[PDB]
Amino acid sequence: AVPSSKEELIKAINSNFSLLNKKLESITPQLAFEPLLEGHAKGTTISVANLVSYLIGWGELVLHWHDQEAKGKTIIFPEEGFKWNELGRLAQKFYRDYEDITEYEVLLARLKENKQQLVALIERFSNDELYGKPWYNKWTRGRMIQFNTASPYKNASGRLNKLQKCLAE
Repeated sequence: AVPSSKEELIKAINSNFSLLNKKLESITPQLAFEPLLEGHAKGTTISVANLVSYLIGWGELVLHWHDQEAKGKTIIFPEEGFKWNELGRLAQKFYRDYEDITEYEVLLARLKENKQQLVALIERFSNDELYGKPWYNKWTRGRMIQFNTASPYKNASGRLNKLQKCLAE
């Protein structure tokens, strides 16, 4: 069962990130920029660095939703200029957004900073606000956050494992 509560959400994020980050920092910086991971669109391919860029971009987007909300603005889901059925293009935006960060260690620091900001964001909400009602539709606030943090962290961990098929070589 996915997290059903504030404390469960934070623990899932912390524990998923911690496993992911261990795997990421074991990857030598040069290999991290090789285009070796299959994308979900047939014949597309991405790097580990693209994958990290993707996670940062989703985290920043989650933070942006809440920044918009706090300022009394209306949130555009998933993102201004994008429908949910344009998510592949939103993914490409995230690769481009961080493609100039050539140094792997610097990219990883940005990811870790984003994760810490996400946890601080969550801490600002009570359990009732996170999991007690719906937010923008039937999905709770906590669930929407989970979708775009704890879940992609776990999936990313698995993708790196599968890439290891050729890393210790």
